[PDB]
Amino acid sequence: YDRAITVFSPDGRLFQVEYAREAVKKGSTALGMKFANGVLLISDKKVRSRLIEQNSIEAIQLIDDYVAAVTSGLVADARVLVDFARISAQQEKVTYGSLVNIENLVKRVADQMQQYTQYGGVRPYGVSLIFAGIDQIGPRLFDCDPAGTINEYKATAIGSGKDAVVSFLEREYKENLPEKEAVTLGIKALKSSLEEGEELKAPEIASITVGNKYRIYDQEEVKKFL
Amino acid sequence: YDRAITVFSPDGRLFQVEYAREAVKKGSTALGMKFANGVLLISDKKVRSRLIEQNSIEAIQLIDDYVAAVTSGLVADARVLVDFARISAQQEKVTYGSLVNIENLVKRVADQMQQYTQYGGVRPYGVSLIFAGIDQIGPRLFDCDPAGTINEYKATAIGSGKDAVVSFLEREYKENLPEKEAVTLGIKALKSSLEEGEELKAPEIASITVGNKYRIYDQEEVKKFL
Amino acid sequence: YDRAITVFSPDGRLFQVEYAREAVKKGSTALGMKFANGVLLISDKKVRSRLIEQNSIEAIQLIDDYVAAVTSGLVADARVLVDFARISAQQEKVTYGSLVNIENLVKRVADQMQQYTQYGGVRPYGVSLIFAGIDQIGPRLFDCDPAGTINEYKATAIGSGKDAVVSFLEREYKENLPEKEAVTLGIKALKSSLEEGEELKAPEIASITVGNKYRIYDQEEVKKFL
Amino acid sequence: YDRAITVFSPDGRLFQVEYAREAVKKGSTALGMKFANGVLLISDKKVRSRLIEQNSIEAIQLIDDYVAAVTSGLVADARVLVDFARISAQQEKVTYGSLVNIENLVKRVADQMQQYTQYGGVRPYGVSLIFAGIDQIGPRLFDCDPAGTINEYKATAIGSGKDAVVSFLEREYKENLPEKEAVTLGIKALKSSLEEGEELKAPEIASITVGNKYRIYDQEEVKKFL
Amino acid sequence: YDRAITVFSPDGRLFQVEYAREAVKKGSTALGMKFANGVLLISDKKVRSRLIEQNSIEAIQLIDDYVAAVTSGLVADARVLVDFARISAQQEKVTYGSLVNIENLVKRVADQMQQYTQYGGVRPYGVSLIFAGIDQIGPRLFDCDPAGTINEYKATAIGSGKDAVVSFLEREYKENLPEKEAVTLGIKALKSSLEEGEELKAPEIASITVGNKYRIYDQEEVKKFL
Amino acid sequence: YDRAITVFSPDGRLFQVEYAREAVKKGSTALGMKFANGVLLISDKKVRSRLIEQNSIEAIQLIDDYVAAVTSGLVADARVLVDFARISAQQEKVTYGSLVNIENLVKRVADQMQQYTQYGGVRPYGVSLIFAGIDQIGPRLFDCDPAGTINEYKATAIGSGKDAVVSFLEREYKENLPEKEAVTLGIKALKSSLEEGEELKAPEIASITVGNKYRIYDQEEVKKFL
Amino acid sequence: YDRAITVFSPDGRLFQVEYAREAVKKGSTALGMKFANGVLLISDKKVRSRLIEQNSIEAIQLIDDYVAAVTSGLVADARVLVDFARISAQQEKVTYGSLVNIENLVKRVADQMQQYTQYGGVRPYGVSLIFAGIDQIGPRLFDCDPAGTINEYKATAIGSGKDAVVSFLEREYKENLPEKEAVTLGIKALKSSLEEGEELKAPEIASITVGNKYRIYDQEEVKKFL
Amino acid sequence: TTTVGITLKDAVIMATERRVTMENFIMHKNGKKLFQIDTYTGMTIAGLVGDAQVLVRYMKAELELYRLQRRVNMPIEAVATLLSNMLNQVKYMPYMVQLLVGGIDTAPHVFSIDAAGGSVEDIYASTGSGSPFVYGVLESQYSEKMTVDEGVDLVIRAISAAKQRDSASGGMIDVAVITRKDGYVQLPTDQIESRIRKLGLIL
Amino acid sequence: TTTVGITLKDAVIMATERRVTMENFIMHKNGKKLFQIDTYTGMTIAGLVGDAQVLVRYMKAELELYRLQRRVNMPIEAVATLLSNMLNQVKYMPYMVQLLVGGIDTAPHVFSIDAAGGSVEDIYASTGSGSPFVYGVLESQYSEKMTVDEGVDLVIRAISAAKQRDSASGGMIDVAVITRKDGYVQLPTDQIESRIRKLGLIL
Repeated sequence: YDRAITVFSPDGRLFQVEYAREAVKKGSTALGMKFANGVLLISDKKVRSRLIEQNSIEAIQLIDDYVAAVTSGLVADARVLVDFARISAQQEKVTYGSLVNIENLVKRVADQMQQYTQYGGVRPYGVSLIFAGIDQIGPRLFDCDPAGTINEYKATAIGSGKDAVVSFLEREYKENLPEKEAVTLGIKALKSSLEEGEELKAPEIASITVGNKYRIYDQEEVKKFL
Repeated sequence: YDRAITVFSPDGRLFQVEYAREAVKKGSTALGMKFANGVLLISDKKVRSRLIEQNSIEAIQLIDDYVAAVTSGLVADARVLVDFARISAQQEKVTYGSLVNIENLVKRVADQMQQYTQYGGVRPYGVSLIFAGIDQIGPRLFDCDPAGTINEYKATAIGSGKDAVVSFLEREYKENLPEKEAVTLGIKALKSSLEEGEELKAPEIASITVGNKYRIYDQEEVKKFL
Repeated sequence: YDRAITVFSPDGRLFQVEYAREAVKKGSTALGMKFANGVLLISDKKVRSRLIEQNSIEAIQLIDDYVAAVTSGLVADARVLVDFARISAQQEKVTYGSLVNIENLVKRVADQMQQYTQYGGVRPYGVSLIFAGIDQIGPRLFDCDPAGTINEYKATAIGSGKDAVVSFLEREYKENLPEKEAVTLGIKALKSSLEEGEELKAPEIASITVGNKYRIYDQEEVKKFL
Repeated sequence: YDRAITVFSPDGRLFQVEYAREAVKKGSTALGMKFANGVLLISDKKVRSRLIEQNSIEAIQLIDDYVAAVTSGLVADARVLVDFARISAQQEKVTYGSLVNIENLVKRVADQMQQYTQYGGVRPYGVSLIFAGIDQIGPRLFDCDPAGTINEYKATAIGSGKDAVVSFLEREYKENLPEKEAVTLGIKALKSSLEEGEELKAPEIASITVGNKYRIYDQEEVKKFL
Repeated sequence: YDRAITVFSPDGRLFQVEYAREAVKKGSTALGMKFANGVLLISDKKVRSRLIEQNSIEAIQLIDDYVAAVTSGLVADARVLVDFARISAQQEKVTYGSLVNIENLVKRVADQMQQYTQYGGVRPYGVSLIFAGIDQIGPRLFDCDPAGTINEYKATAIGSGKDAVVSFLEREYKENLPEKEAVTLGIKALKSSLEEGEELKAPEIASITVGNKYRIYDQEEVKKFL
Repeated sequence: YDRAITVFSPDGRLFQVEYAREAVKKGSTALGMKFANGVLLISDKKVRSRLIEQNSIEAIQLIDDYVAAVTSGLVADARVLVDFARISAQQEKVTYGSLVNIENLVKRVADQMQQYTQYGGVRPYGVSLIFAGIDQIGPRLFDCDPAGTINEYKATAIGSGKDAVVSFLEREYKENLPEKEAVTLGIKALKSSLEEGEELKAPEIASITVGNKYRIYDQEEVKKFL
Repeated sequence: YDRAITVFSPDGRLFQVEYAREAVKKGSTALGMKFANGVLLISDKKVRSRLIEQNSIEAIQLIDDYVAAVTSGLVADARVLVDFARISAQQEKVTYGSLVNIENLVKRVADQMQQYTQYGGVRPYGVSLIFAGIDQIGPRLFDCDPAGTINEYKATAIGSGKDAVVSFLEREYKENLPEKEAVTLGIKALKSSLEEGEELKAPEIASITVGNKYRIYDQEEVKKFL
Repeated sequence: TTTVGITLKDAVIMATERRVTMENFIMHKNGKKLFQIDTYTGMTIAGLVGDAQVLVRYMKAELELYRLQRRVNMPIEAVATLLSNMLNQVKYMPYMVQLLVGGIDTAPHVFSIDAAGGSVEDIYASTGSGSPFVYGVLESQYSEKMTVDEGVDLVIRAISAAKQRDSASGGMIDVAVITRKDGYVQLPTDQIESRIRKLGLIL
Repeated sequence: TTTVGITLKDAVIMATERRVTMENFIMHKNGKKLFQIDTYTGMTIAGLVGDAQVLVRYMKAELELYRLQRRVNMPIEAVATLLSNMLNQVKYMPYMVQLLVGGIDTAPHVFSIDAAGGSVEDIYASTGSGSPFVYGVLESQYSEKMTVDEGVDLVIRAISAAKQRDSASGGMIDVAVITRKDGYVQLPTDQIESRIRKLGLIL
């Protein structure tokens, strides 16, 4: 109908960018939340076969030593967009000397997604991401949308368990929270949704507290909170 | 019908630019009005969930210390267009030394929107904005349209409550008005429309008086006028 | 049918450029006429709401101190094309030292419109303009057409009241005429057409006499001729 | 059918270039003929309203002091193509010092028309022209076609009265002819066709005799031959 | 079907290049043949009206003093392609000092036609040509095809009387032949086909013998062989 | 439906990239596995006719002396993509001095495939590859997908016998394994699938152990394990 | 269906590249085979009319003094692709000093064909070629496919008699063979297929033995083996 | 360096010396300055070594592509015109080389092309540092009525005088006579030693 | 600096010294100027250090890409022609380097390429500041009938004379004999010390 390249609807809809949002609804679930002095990111990692090199596939990826990202949607678009975010953070390190705002970093990536929402001859990025980290302002937690829409959260989700996890977070989130109870609350969120295949697995989870660099857990530590 | 890229109608209509106007009718309401020696901008901000970082999402955004903007429509197109307006104001600061006309600034942004109204291979900007601020001429209040149409007002609206708010302003607006009664009239306008979900919330609202720089209210001050 | 980008008809028509002409038939009416030693331009200005900043919206716009223009059609295309005419007049001031022919100025703008009549990937300019002013040759009054067609008149119209006004001018125009009786004849023309909503309003009207610069009336002077 | 951009037919037709030829059949009639030591061009000029500035609209336009052109078809495409012919003649004056062949000049313009006959993304030039003037070879009279086809004549026509005028010329043309009887024969040709609205008007008509420059008649002289 | 830009068929056909070949079947007939020490080219020239400047329209056109060409098909594409062949021969004169092979010259022109057979966004050249002349190798006679196919002949045809003439040549051609009997055989070929409108006319015909330059006949000489 | 260039679905599918995955399902089967201190790649090679130069067609192709690749899908796209991988490995040798990560090499090739998944005017690469080799990290075994999706394995397959081989590997793979029993397990995998035409043939198979360069078997050695 | 520019199928097919393969099935047959110390290429040449300059049309064309090519399919695409192969061999002579691998030469030409298999806005090359010659490695015989697929043979065919000739070669080919019995076997292959019009003709045939340059037979020598 | 090219009745004889310097410092006692550029024409080298070898590679390339496409050898005026166009399309980043192409197409030719691309026929030509010595002996001893053997003896005497009187010239002379009947043939070094020992130019 | 490359019967021997300056001021007493450029050929370095290392990286790159694509080693005339084309495509922003590539494909070769891209074979070649000393001893002592051991002893005596008589040359000599049977092998430093102590060139 030319409802198949990014142009407007009979009533106010971009059908392709919608269709990208249902592409990111078909992905793997992941979430994140702020705690008392930092922010976490937990992805579900559902290592399906035993032949997959469990730990070496990573969906929580680092953009800097002071911004991380976990993604959901088409995984190839995800990898390309995360690499754009990495080189953009490096551009801001070369230009200004430091990454003073993480909001600038999510805004440049989201402008990149708005362009392929705007122009024809190309489809939108069918991928959604959440960014987390501390800057001069403090702990920040963002979200990104196939249109390039950004919103800032105290806690958010993405993926197949978007809505179920966001309902649990909408009920049971407490703003200032020690790190241990925070990752416990996050795992309970990931559980309640993903325990419909009656299994969770060991998830992957990273954290920062303001002042320190990045710490991604190992295989042994996450099973204590599991 | 190729009624899906910006070309003309069987009778004098640009169907895509229409479809962008019904896209900006689906947005969040916002309005603005001049008062005795300045101009205000009030956005509704309807912070839906409790996980949204209430004050850090801002729809009244500054283009300069002497021009501000509140937007409505697709929020990604909004952010990209507002950043274009910011760098255009900075171009005029580099070239001429000061921002002597705010009408020049709305006209350049509106030419930017007319281009993507004009050319194929790309959709229009599905976003509408109002610009407010003082220049050498004095207080000015503009509007912007998905075609790039600009009109100058003493008071205008945008968003889902376009028509209801514009009806209240059409009846009850007084031209020269002290700032307090002006923001009270603006909140009554925002109320009468948005009190159909039987709630308003604390809105966000900024003001200038001619001579001073920009002042965006805090959370506590707006509830006194609420 | 590919009757939706500018290509030829089964019999000799450009359907898109037609569709642009019915877009300029949907506009606001405006007209102009030569008098004994100059030329006038009167636009209807129908200030609909009371919130519109009546005098600050101007549809008679200056291209030079010695060429003016009033436009009709899509107002965004109008503003972009008028700005092109302004910078083209300034190019001729840089290159030749003065604007010796106003016909050169209307021809460059009309070539600009012919291009977007000619090429695909873009729609025509859905706008019509009349140019007026004196040059070395004397008083000239032109017209412009969505195809880029120019014609020179002693008096012409444009807009919703194209045909009614042109019928009145076809009957009652006198070639050499003092300025006062000229603006009276122009207002009678604007009346007879636009008095179908049983109102006219104060119109906007400018004039030149050969030798002097530009004079746009104020609000008080036009009501004496009204 | 994609029979609406310039590609080939089920049997050997360029449908768009046809459609341009029926666009030039809808134009105003014009003709030309050689006489004993030169060539003439007569356009019908049917000044419809009294508000048109009768003499200042000219369809016989000069390309040089030693080549002229009268056009028929879409008048905007006509003006753009005539300006191309003018600057091409000026290119040959800069490069070679003089315009030694007028056939080179019609061939460059016709190559320009063949390109937009050849490429997609753009329509043909819906315009036809005849070129006339003397060169080193002598008096020449050409024709041009929306495909870029050129043919050389002793006498030819163009416009709405193509066929009727060409029938009269096919019967009653004499090769070597004094200028007065030549313009009389041309007016009889223009009459027999255009006297179906039972009026002709004063036409516009120019002539050269080999050795002299260009002479376009005035209003008074043509009515003696009328 | 996208059988309207040059792409492949359900079985091995280029429909547009076919449609160009039926466009060159609709043209004017022309032929050529080698004789004992050279080669001739005879075009039919059917001067239809008496107003056409009989001798000045030429379809046998010179590419060099040592290569000539007669063309058939769309006459505008013909003129553009012949001018390409002329400037290519001049390029080889600049680069190598002489036109040592005429096969190189037909191959470059045929590569030019293959490109517009290959690419989209443009139609093929709907024109066919035969090239004739002597080089270092000797007398050569080529043919060209809307795909860019070249074949070398001792005698060939092109145009509306392709098949009838090629049948007569297939029966009655003798390889080594004096020039007079050669042009007589060529005229008999042109006759047998074109004498279906029960007329031939004076044709146009050129010849070279190896060692000499180019000789195009005059009006009087061809009627002796007619 | 424009479900024939890479844009999104009514529900979250890229139909063209799917269609490329069923294109790589139609290919020849190939697999690979890590062993105790290295990794192997075995392709089926089914030399169909006797006229094919059996050993000179190679589907296990070297990208470096320390990365190899076996491919499946469209063989032309395969060869072009493998050559891109070769010159990319050489770029990293020029820039950094050595190929320190093989994951970087698969990621650049996969970004190359994501681009033609992303843009219109071009189809995706209808090819899948597995990369194998040691780097500073150790033995790695990757896979590549027509979208550009990469996954890391201990053992994987590709081709017509994707699913049957992956089922056998899912049951019977042991992680640390001497090279001889590893190639025996790989041949049993290739057998169980490809023994549906009741034949296997001699396959082609290469191996590395960490520290050494590349060794592709000869014809005699593989038949001992067959 | 957009199954008329090169994009993927509902199941794993490139319909345009198929359609190019049935275009090369409609061509003239040609074949080649290795012998004891070299390789031959025999084309059928079926000189249809007597007016074709029998020996001067050549389908076995030289790419170097040490690589030759015979082609089948669309003959214009053939000539353009063979000229690309010639200038590519010359590039390798300028760059490396000699043509050390003929496989590099077929791979570059095949990459050229893969590009127009890959991109839209253009059709594939509807042509197939076989390359033959000796390099440092020895005698090589390749094939090329409208997708760009290459395969190496000891003997292969192309054209209308693809399958019949390949069946005869599949039965009766002997690997090491003296040149005389090799060209006899090749002619028997060409016979068995092409003797369905109950005629063969004199074919054209070339050979190399390793160490010597190129030898294309004359008309008299091939009839001894006929 | 010194090169020579002599046109006689039905043959054209070209020879160079073989010594490359590349420094002051004669570095290579056996270079290659005489190149077979097509089946019936050759080229000598008397300029900068790298630029000259790139010119030889390009001319071998274009003349072989020529013979392959058109199936006839390129004329000598055509190859020297092509070489002039190449040397004159880039003259403000020029090739510092003095070229001398010679061959036979229907008549024996030798042309001389400078670094700016000026080609001009002469019956005998020479390029190089030791050029005026071979022009002296060719001016004093050359005859257009010579045979091929008298011509190649004149060539060897010329290059021998240039080696005796010039520092940059030296090494073993390689001579190649190109005629229409036998094609481009280069004389073996034992035959050239035999001609030197016959003419009495060895010490 | 000084490099040397000697072709004998079925082997080609190349060696450099190891001293980098980079200033006047000899800065690095152990450099690397002899590089294995493919499995049967190597390259020496006697110019500007940075430009030379970039040339070595590009030639390792193109020859490994070559061996991977075509599965055969590149000939020595082919690698030196490629190197000449690279050095001559940019000569007005040139690489100030003197190269010397040597290896074996069907016969042992060593070529010498200057900064302008002029490649020319010789039976022995040398580049560097200490080049004329090793050309003196190679001119006085070289024989084409040598064995590999006599050749590497000649090479060590050459570079030793250049170290004794030249300031920019010095450091421990690294020598690598490339033959067809054993491939590119580089002699260990203890063996080179043993040859120096045997020949009596230590003090």
